[PDB]
Amino acid sequence: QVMDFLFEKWKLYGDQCHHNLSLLPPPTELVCNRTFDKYSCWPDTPANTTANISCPWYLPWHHKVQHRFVFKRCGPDGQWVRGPRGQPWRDASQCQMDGEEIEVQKEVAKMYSSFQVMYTVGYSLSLGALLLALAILGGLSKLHCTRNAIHANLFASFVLKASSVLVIDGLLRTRYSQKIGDDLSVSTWLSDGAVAGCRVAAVFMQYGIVANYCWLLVEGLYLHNLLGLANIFEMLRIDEGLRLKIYKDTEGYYTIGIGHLLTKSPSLNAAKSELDKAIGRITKDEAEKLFNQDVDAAVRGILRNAKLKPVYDSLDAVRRAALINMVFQMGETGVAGFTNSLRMLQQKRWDEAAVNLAKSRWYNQTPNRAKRVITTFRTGTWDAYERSFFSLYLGIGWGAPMLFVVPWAVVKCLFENVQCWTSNDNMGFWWILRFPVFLAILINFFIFVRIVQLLVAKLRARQMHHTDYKFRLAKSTLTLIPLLGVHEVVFAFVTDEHAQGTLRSAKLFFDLFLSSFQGLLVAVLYCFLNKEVQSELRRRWHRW
Amino acid sequence: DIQMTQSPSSLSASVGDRVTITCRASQGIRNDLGWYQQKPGKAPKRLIYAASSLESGVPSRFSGSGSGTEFTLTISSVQPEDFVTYYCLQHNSNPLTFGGGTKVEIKRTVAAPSVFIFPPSDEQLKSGTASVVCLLNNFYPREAKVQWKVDNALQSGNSQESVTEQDSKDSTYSLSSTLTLSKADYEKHKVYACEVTHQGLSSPVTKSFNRGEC
Amino acid sequence: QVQLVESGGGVVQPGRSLRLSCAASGFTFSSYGMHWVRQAPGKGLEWVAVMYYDGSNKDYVDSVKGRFTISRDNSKNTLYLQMNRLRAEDTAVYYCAREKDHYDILTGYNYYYGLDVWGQGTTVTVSSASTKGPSVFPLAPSSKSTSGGTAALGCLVKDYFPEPVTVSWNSGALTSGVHTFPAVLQSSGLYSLSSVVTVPSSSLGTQTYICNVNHKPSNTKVDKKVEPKSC
Ligand SMILES: CS(=O)(=O)c1cccc(NC(=O)N(Cc2ccc(C(=O)Nc3nnn[nH]3)cc2)c2ccc(C3CCCCC3)cc2)c1
Ligand SMILES: *[C@@H]1O[C@H](CO)[C@@H](O[C@@H]2O[C@H](CO)[C@@H](O)[C@H](O)[C@H]2NC(C)=O)[C@H](O)[C@H]1NC(C)=O
Ligand SMILES: *[C@@H]1O[C@H](CO)[C@@H](O[C@@H]2O[C@H](CO)[C@@H](O)[C@H](O)[C@H]2NC(C)=O)[C@H](O)[C@H]1NC(C)=O
Ligand SMILES: *[C@@H]1O[C@H](CO)[C@@H](O[C@@H]2O[C@H](CO)[C@@H](O)[C@H](O)[C@H]2NC(C)=O)[C@H](O)[C@H]1NC(C)=O
Repeated sequence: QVMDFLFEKWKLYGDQCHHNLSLLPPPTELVCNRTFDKYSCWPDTPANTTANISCPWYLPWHHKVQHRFVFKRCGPDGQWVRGPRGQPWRDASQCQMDGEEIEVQKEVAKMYSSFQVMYTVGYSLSLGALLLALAILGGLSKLHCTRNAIHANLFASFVLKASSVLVIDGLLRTRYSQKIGDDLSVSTWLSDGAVAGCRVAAVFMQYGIVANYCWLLVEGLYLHNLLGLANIFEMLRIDEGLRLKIYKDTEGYYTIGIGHLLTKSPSLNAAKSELDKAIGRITKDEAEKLFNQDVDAAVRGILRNAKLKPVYDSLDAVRRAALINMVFQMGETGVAGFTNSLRMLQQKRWDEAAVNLAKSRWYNQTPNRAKRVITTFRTGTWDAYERSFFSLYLGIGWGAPMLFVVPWAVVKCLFENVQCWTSNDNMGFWWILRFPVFLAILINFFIFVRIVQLLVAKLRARQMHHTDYKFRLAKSTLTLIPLLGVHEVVFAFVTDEHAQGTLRSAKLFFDLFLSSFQGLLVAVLYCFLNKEVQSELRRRWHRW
Repeated sequence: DIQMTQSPSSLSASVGDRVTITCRASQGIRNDLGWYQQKPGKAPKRLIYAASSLESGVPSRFSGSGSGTEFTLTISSVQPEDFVTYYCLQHNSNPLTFGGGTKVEIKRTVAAPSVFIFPPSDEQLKSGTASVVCLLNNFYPREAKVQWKVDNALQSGNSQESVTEQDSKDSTYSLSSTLTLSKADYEKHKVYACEVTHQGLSSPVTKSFNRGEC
Repeated sequence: QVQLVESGGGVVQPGRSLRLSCAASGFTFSSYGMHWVRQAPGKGLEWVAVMYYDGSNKDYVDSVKGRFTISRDNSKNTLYLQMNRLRAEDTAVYYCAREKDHYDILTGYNYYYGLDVWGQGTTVTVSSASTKGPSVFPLAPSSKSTSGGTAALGCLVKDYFPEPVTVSWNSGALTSGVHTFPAVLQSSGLYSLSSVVTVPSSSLGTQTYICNVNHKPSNTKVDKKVEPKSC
């Protein structure tokens, strides 16, 4: 294929040479007859003298050795100096390639090519499934979804991984291969557009490989942060935050923990009055004692306010936590000013209340906090608070690999510059490439143990049902963490032990065949096996 | 020019034995060597190429090895058909050079020749010449010496020997020596002897006649 | 179907010339380099010429240089060997053979893979002698041509040219214990061989023993009856 074009260029050079030697005049001395020695165009040369001509233009690496010259020695006989079998003999050391034609035996080359189609079709089938699932989520009824957003970004890293391998294999088939007797000799040389092209693809591959396990950590962290209770302590811990040191505020007081005022006059030493009473002697069990008492005092206040009591009674436990959130920030008299908004919540008119709450001056001051509280009244669940971590989840999936891969690209460019990076030095790929992946798996197993202990507590409580969406999503995430968390660790532990070779080529195609269908497995169990998407598929299809 | 020293020139082996033929190249010729088989009357057929690689459709017993200067052909278990001539061939440098040619012969017990002397026929003497032939029959090994002695004095440069190939049934050889001399020379002498010397003889066999025989 | 069939070789006179021909079938003749190899009647195999498609690359053995000239016609799929100024040393069986070669366009080096497919061989006999028939003389079994119970008797196929002759005994009936020696070029230039048989001492006088020499080139059939010498 690639050699067919070269053979056409060579035939063109041969035709072009035979015409250039035709027009020259016949020799009047006994000189080395002008000839095309299957490599270059040589004019008549006198005996006992070495000739030279510029490296032929048909070669792929023309511009790299165009300044260089090939040589051919003329002998005393009047005949050119020949090789061992009488073939033409020329010194083409200068015009030679920047690489080596690596031979591979008849059956061994047929084995590598046979296993090559298995991983080309494997990644193509996965890419086809990945892009099918991405089209279903990203252009249908789950458009502005919080759960499907994490899946789409997880598939996106696999699409790049599947894309990079298909490009690299497509650029590795641009090498020149020819059969030398039994062996198939493949040249290590690549074109200037292919050397740079596969180098970029190698960066995009390594960026994808790290991102896959980073977004696998996000999938694990999603269940851990979603499924944990969810309590008012986590709700206000996102809105205000935990703190051990006392800091000033808009009224001029000593604010500590999650929204607590210690002393009524501006002072530092007198703030230990109410702190020692709660402690009885600041940590996470000590500081939460101040927080728990605050929430109880907020509920006390809501029930002692005539305007706030009936609204608080009518609303459910999750919606109550949204009102306590407001009273925490504003106060009893401040939240009681929402006479029109509160009325709409007592009537159970959520979307009508969502418009009137945003129109008030509370949303004007702090829009980020109020938007999450308004959503809690709207849907009646903690949907807004699981999305607060999404910005941080985005920085851990795309930002975290760039902390390791972008500095590695610059290291491999100047230190060990190779054609298509897949070296076995164990210096750059272990600390720069494997470390961010091995640390993700380390944190994933620490999450996995926390997921099971959170599952057993929930499976015996009031939210114990098996047909729940949180139970369904766990069946996928608890499978992809141990399957991927073992596949890449078992491969890296035993890969420097074998030479090339006999047991290595069988071991490589064992793991690479699973790695090719890795993207298909992720797509199937998260999108295609998903019941919620299957219901909307039947809804969208049965309409016609 | 590369001298292909092939050893041995003729090895004696019996069916089942591992035969080892070796060809030694005068210069470094890389793996560029080919081992050939010639059957009686047939063209030479390559069994091994590239020094070690076996040609497509050649019995697995045949195997090549070596590189550069020492090269080896090995037949793990000779079969009846393998008892023929073999040659090495260098294709590294012109001029191409073959080996001398090892002849794999079928081994057997040492048997002495039965000797038979035949005087020249009466019809031959009428024409002009007189050929006295002597016959060394069914013997092993191949190596044998035939001495012509006319009037008890030794004769040189007047005979031509001929040896047959190994026999198909009893694996022996047979040889005939034709002593040519003119009718004039033949009538000068009386006693014509044929002394035979061979590995299975303790004493040389000498079959003679006296011209006339009556 | 991949084969090579030689032709042209026969009986020539020293000094005169002869053009051997080798006709390829079953393969792309233009791809493969071709060789000529000879073998003497009593000696081993000897290489003699080579050529490639160019055909600026030709080579010969020092002994045949200038004398012999190799050529090819890729359209007719034929190799040739014009053999001028022929000498007695050229008497041989001439085989032709193909060699696959590969040129690496990237490095500019040639890789050779030996003489794979061979012909069958066309005999060339270079001598002055005329196509003379044999004179067959008997080899009589007396009392000194009998080593106990086993007695030997034979024929002498003398002064014939060219080779070969096909001796058979008692009209092809007798085969057991017959030996037909290979021919020997005598000092005259003609060939001479002997065929000899071993038969029981008693069976003389009861059985008659007749050798059948058939010299096809000169068109001769001689049947000689071998009678024991009893005066
Ligand atoms: C004891 S338990 O019953 O509580 C339980 C615990 C852990 C895992 C599983 N199950 C499982 O391991 N499976 C089947 C399966 C189930 C649900 C989905 C799915 O739709 N999940 C989803 N919904 N929404 N988003 N994601 C998908 C799959 C499973 C079985 C085999 C495989 C592959 C293993 C590798 C070879 C190919 C099959 C993957 C998942 C149940
Ligand atoms: C090799 O060189 C000669 C020129 O020296 C080419 O032409 C031959 O020149 C001689 C001059 O003495 C003539 O007698 C011949 O008739 C010319 N032609 C041939 C075919 O012999 C010759 O063509 C050159 N070889 C090639 C292959 O081009
Ligand atoms: C060989 O190549 C060189 C250019 O690379 C040509 O120029 C000659 O260079 C050599 C030293 O390499 C000098 O000795 C000569 O004086 C240079 N020649 C001229 C004309 O200036 C050269 O012409 C090429 N060809 C040959 C046949 O030598
Ligand atoms: C190339 O140089 C060599 C060495 O001086 C020349 O070879 C000699 O050629 C002459 C005839 O011109 C012979 O008599 C000598 O015997 C040769 N020398 C040797 C050592 O054998 C040769 O002539 C030169 N080339 C040309 C075209 O003249």
